[PDB]
Amino acid sequence: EVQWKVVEESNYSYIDPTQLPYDHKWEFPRNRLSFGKTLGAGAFGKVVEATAQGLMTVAVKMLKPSAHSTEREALMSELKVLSYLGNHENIVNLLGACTHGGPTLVITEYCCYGDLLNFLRRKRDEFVPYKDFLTLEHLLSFSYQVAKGMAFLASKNCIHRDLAARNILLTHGNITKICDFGLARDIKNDSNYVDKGNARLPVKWMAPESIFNSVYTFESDVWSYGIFLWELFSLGSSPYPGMPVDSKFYKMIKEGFRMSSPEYAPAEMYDIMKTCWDADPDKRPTFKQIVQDIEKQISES
Repeated sequence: EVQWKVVEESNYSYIDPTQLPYDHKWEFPRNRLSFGKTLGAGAFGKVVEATAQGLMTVAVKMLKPSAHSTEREALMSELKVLSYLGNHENIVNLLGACTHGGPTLVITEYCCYGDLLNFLRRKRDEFVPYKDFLTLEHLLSFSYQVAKGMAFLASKNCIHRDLAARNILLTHGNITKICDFGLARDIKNDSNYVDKGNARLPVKWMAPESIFNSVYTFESDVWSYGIFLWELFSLGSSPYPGMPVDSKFYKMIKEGFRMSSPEYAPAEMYDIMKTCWDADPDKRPTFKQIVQDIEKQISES
C-alpha cells in the first residue's frame, strides 16, 4: 500500500497506525459542513471542497459507499497519523474531524492551485529564469519548502515512500504542501505507477534499495526528492523520458545510470540531485542538509 509510515526503533519498523491515539479535540460538528465540488476521487474515497462554519474553505476526505470495513479503519488511521504529526507550514495540515454521528470525515487545509506537477506543466511556456511568469526564484522556493516539509516528516520518524511533484500541493503565496492522498487517489489509472509483483509502484521515483530490496528509509525519501527536483527544473517533465520500465531500465539504474541535468536547473541544484541519487544511502544528504544548502543558494541569488 503506497502511503506514509511512521517508524519506531526496533533498525526501524513501521508502526501499526491503528495503535496511535486519536485525541477528540479534533472533533468538529458535522452539521457545520457545507459540501461543494468534488476535488478528487479514488476507488474507495474522495476529497470534496467544503465550507467550515466556525473552524473558511477546507478539503474533506471521506469514503465512498462501497468501502469495506478495512478502509474505514484506514481512514481512521490516516486521521491518527495526521494528529500525531502535528502542524507544519509545508504539509497539508489536519484541521478537524467528524468520527461520530455518521461516516468518518477528515477536515484538512485546502490548496487552490492543485498539485504542483500540473501547475508546472501549465506554466511551462510562461517561464523565464529571471525577470505572472514562473521564475527560477519560484523553483528555488519550491525546492526549499518541500525540503523543509520533508525534514519535518523525517523529524517525526515518518517516511513518505511516494514523494513526487504529483503529491505536492500549491496554495496562495506560493506555499507548497506535501500530502498523502491515500484512499482519495487510485493509482491504477496513472501510468507513472508500474505493476511489479502484485504491487503498483512509482518505480521511476524509487531508490534502488526500495526497488531491488524492498527497503524504505529516510534515505530512500531523499532519492525521491532528487527525482522531484528533476521534475521541478524540467518544468514538469516525466522522469527518464521515453524509457519504458523493463529489464534494461533496472539494469541501468543498478549500474549507476542517472538522468542528465534539466535545462533550467542551476548547477548547484543539479549537484544536489546527483548526491540524492548516490547508490550508497549513507552518502546521500539529509533533508536538513538540503534545507541549509538551498538556503545558501537563495541568499546568493
